[PDB]
Amino acid sequence: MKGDKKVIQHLNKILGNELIAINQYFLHSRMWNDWGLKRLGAHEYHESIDEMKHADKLIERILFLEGLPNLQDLGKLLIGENTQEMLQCDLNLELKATKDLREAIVHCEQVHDYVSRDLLKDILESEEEHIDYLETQLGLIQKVGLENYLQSHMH
Amino acid sequence: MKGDKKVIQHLNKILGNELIAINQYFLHSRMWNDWGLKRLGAHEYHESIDEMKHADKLIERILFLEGLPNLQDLGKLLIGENTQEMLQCDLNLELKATKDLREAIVHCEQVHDYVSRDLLKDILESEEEHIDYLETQLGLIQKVGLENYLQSHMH
Amino acid sequence: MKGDKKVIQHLNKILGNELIAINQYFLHSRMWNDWGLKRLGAHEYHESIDEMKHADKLIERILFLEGLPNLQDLGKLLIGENTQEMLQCDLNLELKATKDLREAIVHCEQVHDYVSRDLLKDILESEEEHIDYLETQLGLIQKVGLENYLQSHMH
Amino acid sequence: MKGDKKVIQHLNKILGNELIAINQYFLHSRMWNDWGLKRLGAHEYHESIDEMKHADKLIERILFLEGLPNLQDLGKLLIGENTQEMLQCDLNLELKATKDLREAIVHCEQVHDYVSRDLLKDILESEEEHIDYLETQLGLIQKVGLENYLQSHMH
Amino acid sequence: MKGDKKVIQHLNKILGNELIAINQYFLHSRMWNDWGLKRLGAHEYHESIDEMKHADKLIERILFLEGLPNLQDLGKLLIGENTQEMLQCDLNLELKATKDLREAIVHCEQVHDYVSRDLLKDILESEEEHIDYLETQLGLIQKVGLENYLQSHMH
Amino acid sequence: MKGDKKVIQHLNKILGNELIAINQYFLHSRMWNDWGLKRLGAHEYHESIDEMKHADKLIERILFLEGLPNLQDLGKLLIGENTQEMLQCDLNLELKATKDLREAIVHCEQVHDYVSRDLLKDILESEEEHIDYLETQLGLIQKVGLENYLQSHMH
Amino acid sequence: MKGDKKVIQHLNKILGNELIAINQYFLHSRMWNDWGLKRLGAHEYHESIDEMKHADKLIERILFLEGLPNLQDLGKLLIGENTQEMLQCDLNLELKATKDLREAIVHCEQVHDYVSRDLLKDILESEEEHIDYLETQLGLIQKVGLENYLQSHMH
Ligand code: HEM
Ligand code: HEM
Ligand code: HEM
Ligand code: HEM
Ligand SMILES: O=C1NC(=O)c2c(NCCCc3ccccc3O)cccc21
Ligand SMILES: O=C1NC(=O)c2c(NCCCc3ccccc3O)cccc21
Ligand SMILES: O=C1NC(=O)c2c(NCCCc3ccccc3O)cccc21
Ligand SMILES: O=C1NC(=O)c2c(NCCCc3ccccc3O)cccc21
Ligand SMILES: O=C1NC(=O)c2c(NCCCc3ccccc3O)cccc21
Ligand SMILES: O=C1NC(=O)c2c(NCCCc3ccccc3O)cccc21
Ligand SMILES: [K+]
Repeated sequence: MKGDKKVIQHLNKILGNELIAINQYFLHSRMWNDWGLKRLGAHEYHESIDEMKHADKLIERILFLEGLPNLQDLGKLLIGENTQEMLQCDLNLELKATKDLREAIVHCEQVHDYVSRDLLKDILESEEEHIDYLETQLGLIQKVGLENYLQSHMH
Repeated sequence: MKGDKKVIQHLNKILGNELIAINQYFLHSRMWNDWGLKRLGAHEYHESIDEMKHADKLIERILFLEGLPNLQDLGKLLIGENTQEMLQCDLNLELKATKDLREAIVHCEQVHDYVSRDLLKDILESEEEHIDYLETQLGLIQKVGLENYLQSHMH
Repeated sequence: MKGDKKVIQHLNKILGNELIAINQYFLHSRMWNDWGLKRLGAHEYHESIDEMKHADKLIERILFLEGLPNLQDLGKLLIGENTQEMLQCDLNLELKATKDLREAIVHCEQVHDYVSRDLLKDILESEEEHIDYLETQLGLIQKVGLENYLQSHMH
Repeated sequence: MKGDKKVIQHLNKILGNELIAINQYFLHSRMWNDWGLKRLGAHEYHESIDEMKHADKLIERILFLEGLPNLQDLGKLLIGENTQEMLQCDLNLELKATKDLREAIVHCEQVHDYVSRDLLKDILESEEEHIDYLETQLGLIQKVGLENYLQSHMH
Repeated sequence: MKGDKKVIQHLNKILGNELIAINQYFLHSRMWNDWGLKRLGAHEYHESIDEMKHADKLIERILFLEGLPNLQDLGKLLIGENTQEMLQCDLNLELKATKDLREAIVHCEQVHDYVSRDLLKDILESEEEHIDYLETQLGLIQKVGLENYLQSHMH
Repeated sequence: MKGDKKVIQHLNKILGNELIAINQYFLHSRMWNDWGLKRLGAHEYHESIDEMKHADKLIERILFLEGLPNLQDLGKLLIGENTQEMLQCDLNLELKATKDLREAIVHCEQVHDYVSRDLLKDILESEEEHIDYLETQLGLIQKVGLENYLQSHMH
Repeated sequence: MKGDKKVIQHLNKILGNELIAINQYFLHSRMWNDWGLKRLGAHEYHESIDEMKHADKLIERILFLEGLPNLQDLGKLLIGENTQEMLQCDLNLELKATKDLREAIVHCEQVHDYVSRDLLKDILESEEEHIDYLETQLGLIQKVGLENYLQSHMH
């Protein structure tokens, strides 16, 4: 079904953000696992899987709308060097992601692509849940101290 | 069954205390959850539900006694701004509630409303267990330190 | 995540409506139970629980958006003196509630808070289901007679 | 298998009657549900489902006989404005339907299309069962009074 | 609940489209079954059932909004004379249906009938899935050849 | 219970047709199996069994009517040399059979042997279902091509 | 555990190949699903998952050897425009990948990193199995014809 060209461009921009997030979260996960922080490793793994599922739905929607999904261009990974920085890098990426998602919904609404809007709204709900998780972790570090925070994410 | 007017007023006062406690504990629970202190959030949720059940029984007794249950007037909620203050706020509320319960039981005994007395005694037992919980948490904060106390209430 | 100040104000207004509804439906429920109209009592009890669940979600969303949920201010309960009046009072509250939901949805849409909009839309769907129920009961009283209507809600 | 042209014309007339009945009964069902008369709504829904199944068998038979099933022409729906009129409108439609079935069976017999006759006989048995139901409901309204009758069909 | 008069007109227009699709898809299904293409027949039967379920939700919404559901007027069925034409007739119908759905959603949004919008968005999601199915089938006929395509839909 | 002489002659003519069809379908079944077209062979096998059960019911009715069932005379088997001819030979036989069934039913009706008519009507229904199967297979061969048709009947 | 610098460079080169393959196979899979070739889509999906699992193990080994896994640099995807091209693009990519694997194994052997060698050998076995699958599919296209090959991958 021939989709709106700018919708397809917005979907490819969202897709591009998810592809960054897939790799950043996967690498952060395996770093935390290598350091023995396996509760962080596992949670971050599940965050990377969630982004994979979002990218899948985006690819499927783009193809249905008769566009070409861009899996070639990978933007800049934000990789931290310690736990606090890694959480903050994930948070910075998610804040960029939700900004782009909102702008994409505005345009879907304007050209009456209500099904694409519903898909992006669902993704936005998942990203806002990730932001909640990230902000909460960063706050816990301040409340319990870094050493306790890390201790609590070993097992 | 026509109840004693002053018994009904005592029951409405106790109901009023429960209505404050329902909201105060519910808000505290959701604050703790938002901060990632989910074991405190879950416990405080169950405290709120318990107050809801007490309020239900008070409403039912008042109606049986042909009074009007007062769900309109809501007293002052005592909301803390950190874990220590929230616990102390709950405790201050509970100490007021048990003082009022004792006065109501005296009156029920004087007018021979022994069934209303039995209900209030059951509520008093629940409120004293809540006091025990609260005093114990505040004491644990002193024994293990605040960071450890919060750490133990994350998951 | 820093939410829009006016969205938070709208969410607190919706929450305020739910807090009224909780108490009004709960009292109407216990009145109907006291009168032996237990099917009305049971249905109104479940209406009150539904509003409790909506209030919970509103409170959680407000805190996530870094606002303060208002559980202190309780508006005017509309309590009837007989079954017909009680249902109409519920219906009057629900019509106020849905007007406020529609205005809050408008504002969420305009600041691109599409997750808050989706939550409010779900709550609006529940409120229109309650309106349907309430309108239908009032119509049934006219079709079958008050004595039959009440008879069918004894057990 | 090449069927008798006039048989196919009869079958399309019966089909036309079923198509009216599908819509008439389905609308009556949903009107009754909207009014809170859900037992009436459920029974009328099952009547609509029955006509749908008859229409299916007629379409299949017409196609086997190398005719064209007519699903384009929809005759006049008879919609009541109250329970009594709706039942009478169903009954009036059924009495026309059984007259057309009898005339179709006469013709199937004359041209030795014994299988089409057997199908129509089965449909006629169903329509007579519906006539029994409808006459019985209209009689019950007289024996128990409209208010009781409707009361008995709320749940 | 007093609905917007123009929302109700839109809902009756969408319902009119569903009524056409019910009949068109049911006839196509029984044509394919008669021809021995039972996988197509079964798939098209389920499409017809999906439209029946949409029509039901539309009728119920219109009645709740205090409008009259129009089941009397039936627009033009697009019936093909071979498999390729039947799929293209279905696709042409669906493209008109989704155009009308978008226009209806615009109006629901403008008068704040967000529940009607939600129902129409769900239907649109179902219709776009049907468009995907149909476009894919017509593409497969080109890729594998008509003879193979029909072979794969016999059993 | 002594039957009408000419009814018994009709039943014996029908029985004679069924005896031809038993052997013709059984041989066709085993030819297809020998050729590796086992799905055709299995379906034709079940057609032969169907005719065996019809013959059984005819034999039992003739004996009950105190006639002698003719299992001695076997008319001409129509054996094809390839799939299309075999199906056409089956169809030609079925069309003679249904013509004979119709004449027999006319006579049963004239002499008021309604039970024999009902048995012949049931057999006629099965024979018209076989005609449908055969016409449909001949149509599929045209639509998917003989090679694909046979391919789909190998396993 | 401090790894050989050149081993880690080899491991990142193999990882880069896996990252290309993940994306190329995932897109090919979703292209085939969009075209209705679901069996090709599902098989290609499992190939993409396989490469994801290989990339994970390489990431984990690089980190253990105290190197930095390179998830930032993504080489050129080879995307076909039809089924034959897509299979040949996959095969071209696999043949480059196995050449790189062989060179990395040579170097692991020379510096006695026998566990890295074993990991790469396991990956090489999986890639040779993919080469087997792809060569076989391309030959089947020649043996059964493209239309039959695609027909067999519809369901
Ligand atoms: C750095 C790149 C990637 C890595 C290391 C990776 C890793 C993984 C792993 C380890 C799994 C679990 C497989 C299993 O054991 O079942 C997985 C699943 C999955 N991946 Fe990826 N992946 C990557 C990129 C992608 C991309 C780009 C996509 C889509 C565009 C994607 C889509 C999926 C899907 C749909 C699943 C299945 C999730 C489920 O339903 O369980 N992945 N991935
Ligand atoms: C008059 C004030 C209230 C009364 C009498 C009341 C009463 C009740 C009762 C009797 C229950 C059932 C508990 C059980 O399982 O035994 C309940 C459940 C619940 N209440 Fe309340 N409640 C009140 C106010 C509130 C408020 C203000 C909130 C939220 C802000 C709330 C949130 C909940 C929730 C989330 C549940 C459980 C729902 C579920 O289990 O699905 N309640 N309430
Ligand atoms: C106003 C038009 C119609 C409406 C609103 C409608 C509605 C429905 C609904 C709600 C169902 C139940 C679906 C389920 O839960 O599985 C159904 C089933 C069905 N419909 Fe319709 N329908 C309509 C017209 C038709 C027509 C014209 C036909 C055939 C000519 C038809 C044939 C069927 C059949 C065969 C079933 C399956 C019943 C069963 O075996 O359970 N319908 N319909
Ligand atoms: C060429 C002549 C015939 C052949 C090759 C034949 C073959 C068969 C076969 C292979 C079976 C299945 C047996 C089993 O269950 O293992 C069967 C069943 C049967 N046959 Fe025949 N048959 C022939 C003629 C007849 C005749 C002339 C009659 C009656 C007049 C007859 C009546 C039956 C019946 C009643 C069954 C049982 C079917 C059931 O109810 O499952 N058959 N036959
Ligand atoms: O990342 C990428 N996404 C793409 O679509 C792509 C390429 N496309 C070639 C045409 C793919 C195509 C052809 C026909 C029909 C539908 C189709 O989808 C090439 C390189 C990299 C990328
Ligand atoms: O918080 C409140 N509690 C109440 O009872 C109430 C009101 N009463 C109206 C008559 C309640 C009533 C009428 C008839 C028989 C028994 C009854 O119990 C009004 C406003 C607020 C409140
Ligand atoms: O309601 C309707 N019923 C119909 O058959 C019909 C139409 N016919 C197209 C030819 C259907 C057909 C074509 C070829 C072979 C066998 C066939 O069966 C057109 C419009 C409306 C209707
Ligand atoms: O297709 C049709 N849809 C309709 O509603 C209709 C008719 N209406 C009669 C009054 C329906 C009605 C009456 C009282 C209360 C509520 C009501 O809803 C007449 C003919 C055809 C149609
Ligand atoms: O197919 C057959 N059915 C039978 O009943 C039958 C036979 N019966 C012996 C009675 C012989 C008989 C009875 C009445 C009148 C004339 C007669 O010559 C013998 C061979 C074949 C068949
Ligand atoms: O694709 C990439 N792979 C990487 O490692 C990487 C970056 N490294 C930051 C340091 C990660 C690190 C820090 C301390 C200790 C061990 C560590 O492992 C930066 C950008 C992109 C990439
Ligand atoms: K083939």
